[PDB]
Amino acid sequence: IEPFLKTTPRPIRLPDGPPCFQRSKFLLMDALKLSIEDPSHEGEGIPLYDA
Amino acid sequence: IEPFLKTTPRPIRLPDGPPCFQRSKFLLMDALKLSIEDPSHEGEGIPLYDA
Repeated sequence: IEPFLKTTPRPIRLPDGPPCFQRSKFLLMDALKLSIEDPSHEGEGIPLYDA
Repeated sequence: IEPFLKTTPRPIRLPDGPPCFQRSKFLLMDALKLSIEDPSHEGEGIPLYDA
């Protein structure tokens, strides 16, 4: 055994190399949405036509 | 000539026979309308689907 001392754990070094790049299937902050402006309640829609 | 006197013109006699019957292409007082409840302004509709 050893004393897992206060000053012992060094800061974990992150890898270095090229910059990290996004891989999400859909962007998250920069996206925006073209509203429909509140259709009726009985009118169902096959989604293409609403789009 | 003759004097078209005040008392001369008898009341025109309407014909007599069976009762008069409607022939309009669409009834007029008794009809009613199933509303759509105010759709949007951009959504055009081929009329069957609105009906």
